[PDB]
This record gives sequence, C-alpha cells and structure tokens, in this order.
Amino acid sequence: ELMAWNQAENQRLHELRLARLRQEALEQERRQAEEAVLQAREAQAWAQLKE
Amino acid sequence: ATLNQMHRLGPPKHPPGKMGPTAGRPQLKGVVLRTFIRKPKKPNSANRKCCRVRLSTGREAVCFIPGEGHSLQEHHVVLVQGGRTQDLPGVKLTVVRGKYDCGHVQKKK
Amino acid sequence: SIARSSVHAKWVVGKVIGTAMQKTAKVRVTRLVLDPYLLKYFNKRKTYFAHDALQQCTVGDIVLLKALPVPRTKHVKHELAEIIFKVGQVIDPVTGKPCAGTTYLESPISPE
Amino acid sequence: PMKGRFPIRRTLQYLGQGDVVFKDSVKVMTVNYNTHGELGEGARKFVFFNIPQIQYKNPWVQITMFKNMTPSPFLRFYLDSGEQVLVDVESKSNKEIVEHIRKILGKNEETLEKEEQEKKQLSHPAHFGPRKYCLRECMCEVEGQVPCPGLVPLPKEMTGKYKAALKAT
Amino acid sequence: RAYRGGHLTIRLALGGCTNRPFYRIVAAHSKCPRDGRFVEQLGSYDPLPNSHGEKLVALNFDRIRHWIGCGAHLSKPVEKLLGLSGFYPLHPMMITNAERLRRKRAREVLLASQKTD
Amino acid sequence: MARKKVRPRLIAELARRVRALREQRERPRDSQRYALDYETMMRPHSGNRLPMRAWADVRHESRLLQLLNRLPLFGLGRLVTRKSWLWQHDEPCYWRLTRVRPDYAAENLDHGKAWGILTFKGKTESEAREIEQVMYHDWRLVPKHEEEAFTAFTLVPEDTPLSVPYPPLLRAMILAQRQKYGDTSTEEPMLNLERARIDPWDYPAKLEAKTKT
RNA sequence: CCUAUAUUCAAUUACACAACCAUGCAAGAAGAGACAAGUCGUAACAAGGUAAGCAUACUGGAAAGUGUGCUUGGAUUACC
RNA sequence: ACAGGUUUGGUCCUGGCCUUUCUAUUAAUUCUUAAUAAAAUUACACAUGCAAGUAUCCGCGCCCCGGUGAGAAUGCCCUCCAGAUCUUAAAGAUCAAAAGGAGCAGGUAUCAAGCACACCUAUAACGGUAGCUCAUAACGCCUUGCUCAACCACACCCCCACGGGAAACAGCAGUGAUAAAAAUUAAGCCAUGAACGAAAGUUUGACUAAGUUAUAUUAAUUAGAGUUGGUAAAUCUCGUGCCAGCCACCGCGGUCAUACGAUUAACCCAAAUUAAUAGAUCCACGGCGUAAAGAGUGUUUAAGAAAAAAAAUCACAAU
Ligand SMILES: [Mg+2]
Ligand SMILES: [Mg+2]
Ligand SMILES: [Mg+2]
Ligand SMILES: [Mg+2]
Ligand SMILES: [Mg+2]
Ligand SMILES: [Mg+2]
Ligand SMILES: [Mg+2]
Ligand SMILES: [Mg+2]
Ligand SMILES: [Mg+2]
Ligand SMILES: [Mg+2]
Ligand SMILES: [Mg+2]
Ligand SMILES: [Mg+2]
Ligand SMILES: [Mg+2]
Ligand SMILES: [Mg+2]
Ligand SMILES: [Mg+2]
Ligand SMILES: [Mg+2]
Ligand SMILES: [Mg+2]
Ligand SMILES: [Mg+2]
Ligand SMILES: [Mg+2]
Ligand SMILES: [Mg+2]
Ligand SMILES: [Mg+2]
Ligand SMILES: [Mg+2]
Ligand SMILES: [Mg+2]
Ligand SMILES: [Mg+2]
Ligand SMILES: [Mg+2]
Ligand SMILES: [Mg+2]
Ligand SMILES: [Mg+2]
Ligand SMILES: [Mg+2]
Ligand SMILES: [Mg+2]
Ligand SMILES: [Mg+2]
Ligand SMILES: [Mg+2]
Ligand SMILES: [Mg+2]
Ligand SMILES: [Mg+2]
Ligand SMILES: [Mg+2]
Ligand SMILES: [Mg+2]
Ligand SMILES: [Mg+2]
Ligand SMILES: [Mg+2]
Ligand SMILES: [Mg+2]
Ligand SMILES: [Mg+2]
Ligand SMILES: [Mg+2]
Ligand SMILES: [Mg+2]
Ligand SMILES: [Mg+2]
Ligand SMILES: [Mg+2]
Ligand SMILES: [Zn+2]
Repeated sequence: ELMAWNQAENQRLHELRLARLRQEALEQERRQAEEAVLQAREAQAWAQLKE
Repeated sequence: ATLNQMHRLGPPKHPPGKMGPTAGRPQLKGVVLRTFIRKPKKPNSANRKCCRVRLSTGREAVCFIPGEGHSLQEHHVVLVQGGRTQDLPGVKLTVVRGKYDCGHVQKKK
Repeated sequence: SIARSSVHAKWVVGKVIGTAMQKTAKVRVTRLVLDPYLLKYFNKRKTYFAHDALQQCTVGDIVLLKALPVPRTKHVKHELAEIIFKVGQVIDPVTGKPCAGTTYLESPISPE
Repeated sequence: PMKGRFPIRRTLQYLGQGDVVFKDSVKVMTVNYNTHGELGEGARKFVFFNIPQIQYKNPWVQITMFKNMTPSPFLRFYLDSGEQVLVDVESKSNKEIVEHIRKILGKNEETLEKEEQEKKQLSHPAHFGPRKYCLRECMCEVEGQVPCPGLVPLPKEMTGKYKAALKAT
Repeated sequence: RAYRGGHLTIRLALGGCTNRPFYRIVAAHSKCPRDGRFVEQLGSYDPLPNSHGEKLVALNFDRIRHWIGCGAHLSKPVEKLLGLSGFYPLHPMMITNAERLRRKRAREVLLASQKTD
Repeated sequence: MARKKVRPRLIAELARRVRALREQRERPRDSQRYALDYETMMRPHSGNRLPMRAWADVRHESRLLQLLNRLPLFGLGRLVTRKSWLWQHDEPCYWRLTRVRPDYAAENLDHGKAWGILTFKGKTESEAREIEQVMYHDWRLVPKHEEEAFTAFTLVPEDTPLSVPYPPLLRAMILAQRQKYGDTSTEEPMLNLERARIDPWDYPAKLEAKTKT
C-alpha cells in the first residue's frame, strides 16, 4: 500500500517538475533573443573598427 | 581547536602519576651506610643530620633524620618514608622515628 | 529456505577504490559514527572486496554490495549487485535522463 | 557546547528527541542532494538537522550522502528483500521529508509501545539480587521479615554459636 | 563458561548473611557455582519465620513449568517445596520423615511415662 | 578467536594423534582388566576395590564366560539367567545367546563380550543386543530339560489405574483456567499415566551407541 | 571370514643459529645542574658609556669581537 | 569546586605548584566489649595432614567446585553455530569450540613503511593476472586481566607437551625465603550446592557454624591522638639564640620566638589519631600582536566547506 502510495507521489511531483521546466525553457529562449541582439551589435562594432 | 581537530586527537587524557623515591610504596626498609651532615640552601641555615641508606630495592639514597639527636651507626636497619625535606636540595626521604634501630626521641633527662 | 551470511553487512553501498585484481572490485564503504565526546557524526571508512563477474567496474563508481552466502575467500564476502552510479555517466533515477553534474544532458521535457 | 553553527544539535537531548524508527526491512538509506539552488533547500536542511537524529535512533542503518551528482535531491532506501524505495524530495520542506519518510517506513506508535512493553517486563519486581538488576538484595530488607544482623544483632538463641555451645554441653 | 557436560537444573542459591539465610530459587546450569551465574531466577524462599510466623515462598509457576518442560532437573529441597505448595505430589521422603518423626514422639512418650514411674 | 598475529600451535595436534595411537595400541585386553584378587577383593589393573555388598556373590557365583566356556558350541541358542533376578523377580528373566565372542588372551578363557535377545519379567524384546554386566558374578545357566519350565510364563494383566488426580494446586489452576474461558464442565481433570511407564532398575541398559534421527 | 573378528605401523632428514636484543658492570670520555664572603675581567640593563639583537662566517682567557644582509623588541625630543 | 594560599616595591594579566573533600594499604602513637563485613607482599621454594568418590563387580564421576592474575593489548558488544549434555520417538532445551564483524577498545609516530602480507581459473590440480596492508596509524616497541549476576586466561618450566628440564599447595591449613605488608597445621556434613546410588544414604578444606585481626561500619561498657604564624578552628610562661630544630605551601629560628623544645590554656577529631604511598577528582567546546602558540612561500593529494547575492582583466620597480 505504502510503496504504491509513494509511487503515485513521485509521479505527482514529476508532472509538477515538467511544468516548471517547460516554463524555464520559455524564459530561457527569451534570454537567447536578448543575448543574440547584444552580440550582433558588438559584432557589428568590431567589424567596423577592424575594417 | 576546531571540531575536526578535536575529533582527530581524542579528548585530553590525564597523564599517569610519575613515580618517586619510594617507588610507589609507602615505606622502604634500608640499612645505614654512613651518617653525615648537610648544610641547607642559602636563605636559611643550620646543619642537618642525614644518613645514606641502601634500600630493599637495591638503590642507594640520601635520607634525613628528624628530631633532635639520634643514635645511628653503620649496619643499623631503618625504615624510611616519603616526605621531602625542603631546605636540603636532593633529599627526598625521611627516617621513620620509632622503628627498628631508630628509637623515639628521648625526652630531656 | 537457508541461504545466509553471518556478516552484519548484508547490504552496503560504497565507492569503487580500485579494480587491480582479476574480477574483484575494491570498495570503500563509509558509515556515520557518533564521536561520544563531541556528540557529532563523522565518516568511518572500511573496505570490502567484492566479486565482479563481468569486470564491470571503473574506479569511482558508486556501487551496491550484497553479502555472499558462502565466502569466496577470507577477504571476499560480498558480490557486487548493482552499479548505482556509473562514474561520470549518470542517469538520473528520478527523471531517467542523462546528466553531467547538476545539468541535464538531454532535457526530460523534450521527448520528441 | 560552544563551537559549531547550531550547537543544540550536538546535544544528547536533541539527538534523542528525533522520532523516526525504520522498519527492519531498511538497511541502507542514501541521500543525494545539491549544494545550490532554491529548490534543493529543504533537502539540505534535512541533512543538516534530521540526519543526525535519524542515525542516532537507527544505529545499524548505513546512511550515505552524495553531493551534486543528480540535478535533483532525492532519498533512496535499500531494503533487505532487494526492494528499493525512491523518494523524491524537491520543493519539500525539511519537516515534510521527515514526516513522509516516517509514513512510508516507520514504525507505528503501537509497534514501538509494544516493543518497549516487552523490554519493561524484562526486569521483574519480585526478584532479588545486585542493585543494578533488582529492587532489593537480601530479603533482610522487606518489612515484616528478619533483619540483616549487620544492622540488628540477633537474639542469642538464633546464633549458631549458642546452639553449638548448647549441644556440646 | 564452556563446560564439558551437565544439565539444566532448578536449585536454591544461598544468599544471606551469617545466621540469616535466604534462598533464590534458580534455573542454572548444573556445573556452575552455587551462588554464581544462572539462567533465570524463578522464585525466592525465606526460611526464617517472619513477624506473622510465615515462611515466604515465591514461585513463578509459569516459568517453572516452562523449564520443567524443557527437561530441567529439580533439587531435593525444591521438590520438597513444590510438593509443600501442592504443585507436585508430596515427595515420598517428606512422608517417610514424617512417619519417623511420629515414631520418635511415640518412643519419647513411652520413655516419659517409664521414667516418671 | 581470531587476532591477526595468532601463533600456529603444532604440538597441540601431535599430542592428540600420538595419544590416540598409544591408546589404541596399549588398549587393554579385558582378560587382565576385570581380573580380580579374591583375597583382597581388589582389581590389579584399576587398583579399585569392590563394594561391600557384592562380596559374597563374588565368592560363591560364576561369571558368564565361566559357564559358557564349558558349553559345546560355546553356548549358542542357550538360555541364561542372573542370580539377582532370581531373587527379586518371580516371573522368568533370561538371556538367549545370539553371539558370543570370548577373549583368548585368558589362560582359563573366562572373559569376553556377548550378545542376544532378552526376556525380562516374561516380556520379550524382539531384537538382538549386546548383553550387559557379563563380568559380574551373578550368572547362572538353565539346563535343557528345565528350559521349557522357565520359559513357561503365566500372563497377567496390569492393574495400575490409567489415570490419577492432578496434585491439589495444579488441579485448582486448571479448574479456574477453564472457568475463565467459559467452559462449565465439572468433569474432573485427570492425569494420564500411559506414557509414564518406567522399567525397574534391574532392567539392563543397551550398550549400543544411539543412531541420531 | 559355519556367530565373527584379529593385527601392523606412522619416525625422520636438510640447514641456520647469539647475530639481535634487553639487563647489569666497565678502562675511560663529554655535558648539564648545584655550587665561596674565591680568582679574572665588565658582555647586558640608561644612546650601559661602540644602541641592542637574528641568521651565518671567521677570531679571541672569559664574557665576546668583526664582516655581510635583516629586525626594532633603540632613539633622532617632532611649525627644528 | 562556592573556592583558598603563593610570583611583585606595588597593580593587573597569564601560568604552574600547593591547600580544603573522599577511600584503601602500610607505619607510628593509643586501644574496653560485642555484632557484621572483609581479609591482600610474592606465577619464588615447600616438611606434615587433609581437599573425590559412589556403587551388588560394569560404570559414572574425579581444576566441576575451589585457586590465581602469570601471560596476552589482550579484548567489550554482536553475528553464526559444530560439538557435548539433559530430556523425550522426533522436536525441544542448557553450555556453547571453531569461524566471523555494524560499532567500541592502554601508551608510544623518535615504531613509517610491512615484505608476499592478494585475487582469478577451475578443477581442486595444472596454470594465470600482480597484487594486498598502511598517517581514518599498517608493521613494531612498552605497559596491562577485565567494560564485573559475570567474563578471559593459566594450572611447575620449555606460548603447546609427543619429548625435554626435572619431581611441582596459584585446593584448606601450615612453613622457608622475600616484602612496608603476618587469619586456624581448627569442627561439622546439621543446612544449601555438587558426585554417585532404584533407594534409604554415603562423600565433599565447596560450604555451614566457629577461631584470629581496630581493616571498615554499627551499638554502647571505652580516652587517647593531632593541632594552635597565614591558608585554617585554637596559646600562655619559660629555655634556646641563623644554634638546636620546624614546615603541605608561604615561611620560622641573629636575645622580647603565639612558628623550635617544654609548660599553661585552648581547638578538633575520638576507639581511634596522625604520617607515608596509591587512588577518586583534576587540562582545552580554552587559546595563538606583546605572555606557550599563525608553522619562510605557493600549488595539488587525501579530506572537507559549498550553506543567500555577484565577480575572471589593464600608468608604475615581477621573473
Ligand atoms: Mg633564615
Ligand atoms: Mg615533611
Ligand atoms: Mg615499636
Ligand atoms: Mg556471608
Ligand atoms: Mg570405581
Ligand atoms: Mg656590546
Ligand atoms: Mg652617551
Ligand atoms: Mg658594559
Ligand atoms: Mg668600552
Ligand atoms: Mg654597548
Ligand atoms: Mg640600551
Ligand atoms: Mg650572531
Ligand atoms: Mg677581531
Ligand atoms: Mg679590523
Ligand atoms: Mg616625543
Ligand atoms: Mg613576575
Ligand atoms: Mg614580596
Ligand atoms: Mg593560581
Ligand atoms: Mg598493621
Ligand atoms: Mg576464578
Ligand atoms: Mg607483550
Ligand atoms: Mg546445535
Ligand atoms: Mg561461539
Ligand atoms: Mg601482568
Ligand atoms: Mg603456560
Ligand atoms: Mg607453585
Ligand atoms: Mg603448560
Ligand atoms: Mg595455601
Ligand atoms: Mg593442585
Ligand atoms: Mg614466613
Ligand atoms: Mg594486611
Ligand atoms: Mg606476628
Ligand atoms: Mg551436605
Ligand atoms: Mg545430604
Ligand atoms: Mg572435615
Ligand atoms: Mg612540630
Ligand atoms: Mg624568649
Ligand atoms: Mg603552623
Ligand atoms: Mg612548639
Ligand atoms: Mg578505625
Ligand atoms: Mg610568543
Ligand atoms: Mg606569516
Ligand atoms: Mg623558523
Ligand atoms: Zn542481609
């Protein structure tokens, strides 16, 4: 009874976690947009100087 | 120290008592080799009657004779005990008055 | 139904110290022991030889030992049951996914 | 005890008062936790506060910690059958972990009280012997009986000396 | 300690102080010392009559018959005690000594009325 | 027990072996062993003296192989009885000899180990066995004609009551114990003596080592 | 070996071994301590009369002296 | 520890030594009687007596009890039990050798390496890998019974006991020697225990009841010991003159000594009282600029901490 109870509990937590990680993935892509912007700007500035 | 260091040394252990002149026994029996006299140390002076004894442990040692006056010759057996005499440097033993060949001090007559 | 070992150690879990002998893993097991003066817990370590049939064991792997019913030698009283954490290749028991340290090597939310 | 961060947890009392007692199926408990992250927090406090309590009451159970192996905190329990209990402790509090473990493999308060009842029927009140094991030594010390002659010297007649000197004459 | 042989037994340990005896009824190995190590304490017997003129005997009956049931052996005086209690039939020797005692009382009665003459 | 430095005691083994060997090799012939000095009543071998009550029976009576040496086949199938039995038990008690294995170191050939099948107080045991207390002098041989007079047995039943009262307190304990569980029956508790049967001390014990089952 | 048993044996050989220890005694040797109301100086303490000292080197009845680096556990009294 | 004395011209700090408590042995001085408890220098050598028999012959018992602490870091606690024994058909049960190990377990690291101390194969051998223990103390050396309803060990010596030294009290009493250390060459098996006996019973220096001893308690019939400078309760008059002597520590004695020696008075314990020696107790969960102590420097190993928030990077005389 108790081992089954524990099992169902771990599964509960597993679903919670999957939700949290999907969320984190989204927030992370947002970060990738920001960083891609900044790195593009500085790539340009560098290219200009060297040219 | 830290908790690790205290774990690593164990708790402090009381060192065993180092053993003295009577070798941990209350008395010793010994024969008189010589009777002589020793001056005390500097601040305070007299001349103190001592003897040299050989002890049942075979070790030979200077020993001191309490009371005023005494009769002790070579070959007398005495019984010695542990009190150290403060004036005399080096003299850690004391004759027991009233046993074997050292008699109790005779009241003035 | 009699198969037993007189050992207290019926199941242990420990690190693999060295593999140098044929088919035998050296395994450091560690327990918590309460230092009586400080009332604190420290790790006492002890080694066990374990029998490895397929010589499966790298050094550093966390491993589980079962007590052998009949001692293989004077020093070998255990057989290696499972490999709990392969060294530096670890599959998270929670989410079943490859991970290096605290990072996921393959994300559990990307099934397809 | 002065040194340390939470000195009260090095006290015999604190160690005693923790309540978890594993079933006898439990051999090994393995903790896996992280040194960082907010989520991991609870697990850490568990290792800091309760692991000492737990261990103290289950002195025969190997407890073993591992740091920063998996991205997530968990316990694993190894039983005698070969069965393996896996307990995910994630955003769970210190307290919640102790309670959940006590629930899965604990011992019911019933069980514990039966056990201690079997241990308290071990020293029987009516026996006689050394102070260590018994309430009384001689029966010299029970009220109505005959007193230890080391206290109240016997009437000359009960003395064996007197009996012998009587039979002689 | 390890012995060669010998059996489990129910006997009397003698505790007490000079002239004031006391007994601990005991299940012990046979070959071990009287007052020494034992397997289990069973009862106590206090020979000296108390304030109320009673000799107190205590018997843990349950455990006694547990051990008899494992084939422990009884001492003659423990036998006499159980018998007195009524947990065993009278020991034949109790009966016989009783009879002898009666005949002594008889011969002293006659000797008394013979000397009075 | 095991301490890592433990020494290998060799001579412990040597003395065991050697003692067992010198035991088997010097193992005494029972001819000299039970040999007896009839004047002093003292064994030469053991230096032991015989109990006061056995003296007369030692002077006046004969040990088994003393009556078996003058028998033709060395007495097989013959019936043998013991003086003690004849005095105590009026019902027949005899040994029927299966094997006899004398000891020949003896000049007069008076000693040896025997076997057979036993009848005690008329009851017969169904197996062969090694006879006990051969060396004793109680032994007597029954003649061929009287054989069927001794083997003659009047079979009588046993009158000892199969059951007896429990002892007074124990009876009370049982009574009260069954009142407690709601058993109302006032039928007296009885102690069953069927398996309490024991042979009188005269009955000879088997010298044969027991097979453990 | 028509019931069945009896009896025998189990000791050597090859080497190494007072080194190595401990415990006494010893021709002798060296140190420390206690030690004159003793002899020779004055090294230190005050810029102790050449500030002290450290490491190291060499030298000298004796404290100690000098070199080379280093320290202040010395001063330079402070609009000088 | 509820602390106290003692470093200095003085104060504070640090730091030892000692006092005050409790027990045991021995000694000195004193000692009236009971009871109870306990009895102890010696693994040196032992005169004499006794300590194991029972029983209709076989058998069964015969370091079991009792003795001792020599050896060994032995070992505590705990697994697992072959065997013996009892009972009974078996099953049980008591004692548990050998083998083991979760943990705990004397000092010494100026003992730092040990030197074959591991594993496989499989058939039990051939053969093959080259390991194993150890700074979380291996391997050594020293000291030692114990964690006590008890346990461990020994049983003249050579760990052992075939052999060999050689002729055995570490059973009860005794005795030589030896030591500061001093119980009866005693009475009973009447009770418990043990052995044997079918049994009445016999045996048992186990033990029971006694003998001896201020060793300890208690009870009363018993008064003596120590001390009186401070710590620390309590002193007066003589004698002595840095002498004679005294003290646990500080110290006392140089002609007006409460400190020596004796007297007077007192104090304090009391059938005891002091001294000597061993214990019990006692060190640091405290410290490291100047007092004992931050190791001349950095890196890694082992081992640990991560416990919440971030960082790696630009004038000048590194090498
Ligand atoms: Mg002076
Ligand atoms: Mg003195
Ligand atoms: Mg005298
Ligand atoms: Mg007593
Ligand atoms: Mg005999
Ligand atoms: Mg100078
Ligand atoms: Mg100047
Ligand atoms: Mg100068
Ligand atoms: Mg000058
Ligand atoms: Mg100068
Ligand atoms: Mg200067
Ligand atoms: Mg210099
Ligand atoms: Mg010069
Ligand atoms: Mg010059
Ligand atoms: Mg100035
Ligand atoms: Mg000073
Ligand atoms: Mg001063
Ligand atoms: Mg102080
Ligand atoms: Mg004395
Ligand atoms: Mg003993
Ligand atoms: Mg040794
Ligand atoms: Mg068994
Ligand atoms: Mg065992
Ligand atoms: Mg010793
Ligand atoms: Mg020996
Ligand atoms: Mg001897
Ligand atoms: Mg021996
Ligand atoms: Mg003796
Ligand atoms: Mg003996
Ligand atoms: Mg003598
Ligand atoms: Mg004494
Ligand atoms: Mg005397
Ligand atoms: Mg008796
Ligand atoms: Mg008797
Ligand atoms: Mg006697
Ligand atoms: Mg004085
Ligand atoms: Mg004067
Ligand atoms: Mg004074
Ligand atoms: Mg005076
Ligand atoms: Mg006294
Ligand atoms: Mg310093
Ligand atoms: Mg520095
Ligand atoms: Mg240096
Ligand atoms: Zn009493």
